[PDB]
Amino acid sequence: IEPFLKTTPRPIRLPDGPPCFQRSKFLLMDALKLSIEDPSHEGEGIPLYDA
Amino acid sequence: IEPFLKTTPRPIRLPDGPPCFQRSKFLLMDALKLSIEDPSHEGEGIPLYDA
Repeated sequence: IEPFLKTTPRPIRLPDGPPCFQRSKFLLMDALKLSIEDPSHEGEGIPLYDA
Repeated sequence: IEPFLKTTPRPIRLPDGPPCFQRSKFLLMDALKLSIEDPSHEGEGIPLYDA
């Protein structure tokens, strides 16, 4: 055994190399949405036509 | 000539026979309308689907 001392754990070094790049299937902050402006309640829609 | 006197013109006699019957292409007082409840302004509709 050893004393897992206060000053012992060094800061974990992150890898270095090229910059990290996004891989999400859909962007998250920069996206925006073209509203429909509140259709009726009985009118169902096959989604293409609403789009 | 003759004097078209005040008392001369008898009341025109309407014909007599069976009762008069409607022939309009669409009834007029008794009809009613199933509303759509105010759709949007951009959504055009081929009329069957609105009906």
